[PDB]
Amino acid sequence: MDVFLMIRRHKTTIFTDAKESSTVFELKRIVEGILKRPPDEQRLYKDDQLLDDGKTLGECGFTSQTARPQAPATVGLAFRADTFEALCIEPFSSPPELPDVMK
Amino acid sequence: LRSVNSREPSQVIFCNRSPRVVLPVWLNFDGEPQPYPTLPPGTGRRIHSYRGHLWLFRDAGTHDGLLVNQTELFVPSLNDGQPIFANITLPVYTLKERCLQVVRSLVKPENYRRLDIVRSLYEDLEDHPNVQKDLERLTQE
Amino acid sequence: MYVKLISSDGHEFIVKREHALTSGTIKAMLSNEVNFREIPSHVLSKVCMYFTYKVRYTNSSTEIPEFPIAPEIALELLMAANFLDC
Ligand SMILES: Cc1cc(CC(=O)N2C[C@H](O)C[C@H]2C(=O)NCc2ccc(-c3ccccc3)cc2)on1
Repeated sequence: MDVFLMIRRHKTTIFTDAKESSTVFELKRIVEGILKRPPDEQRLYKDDQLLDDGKTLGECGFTSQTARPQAPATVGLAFRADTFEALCIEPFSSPPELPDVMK
Repeated sequence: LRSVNSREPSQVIFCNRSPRVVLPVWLNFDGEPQPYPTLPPGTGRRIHSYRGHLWLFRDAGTHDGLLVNQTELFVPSLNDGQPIFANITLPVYTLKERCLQVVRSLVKPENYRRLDIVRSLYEDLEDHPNVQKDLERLTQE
Repeated sequence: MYVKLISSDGHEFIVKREHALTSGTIKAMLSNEVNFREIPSHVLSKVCMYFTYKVRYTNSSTEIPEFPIAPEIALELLMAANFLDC
């Protein structure tokens, strides 16, 4: 099974998919390959909860029902290790008002 | 672009595998689209048709095009035993058409003019999808 | 393999090249990175979702789901979609 994700950090958002059965550590390899920075220099999260390297993305909560192509789940990414920065994700821009034309 | 009047009975199953209320449409021996009763989402219907006849399906409220067995038209084949299976599904719409669909379905068409976007988009919103249109399109092939 | 699409407000979206080559505009814009002076983040994230959706579901019998759009976003999405040609 593929799961579809947004790996997110600061103003960085990566779109990628992965097997339900691949590991949190394997996701970090993929990030490494993209953001050019080693797995030990990075932590991953769902919501606030820090993820363990040897757990699969399934075990971590990312599943078919839950991480669909058109509605990928978010994985929080954090950096630096001689001290970890705190998980921080710049929110997206807000949509305008709504035109009163909208019952 | 018409049905063949073979008079060789054919049994079909229309399954609506789509979030839309489906409108089946049989093309006449002349060529006029004939509309048939509608199918709620998920729901099925056992159908009596005939070898070599033409069908196509649409959203019944808005006439958005749908796919049957991956393609645009459906022609009941040699029936062999067992009823012929017609799977009705959303296409992957372009993101533009998709946006048109949503916007059409929220606004009254009177008020399209009052939407602040380019003018060309205003034309596109009015160019509603429709059978006669698509039959002209589909015909040229 | 990946390209970067930056939104009007700075957010950066990293996406597979072929996902991105969905859009002929982008095709031409790259050919790497591309800045979108007029597409805000809440728009360009939806766009990338549709790229991932498109690549997933095109050429599949495996019943397809509705690509959802919130009303608030519809207009901006329509405008980006028309520009990007996709
Ligand atoms: C001889 C002869 C006569 C005809 C005209 C005709 O009987 N037709 C044209 C199409 O092949 C279908 C067939 C027909 O009308 N069958 C009766 C019918 C009635 C209702 C439905 C129906 C479709 C969707 C939903 C709920 C009902 C289908 C077939 O064609 N060859």
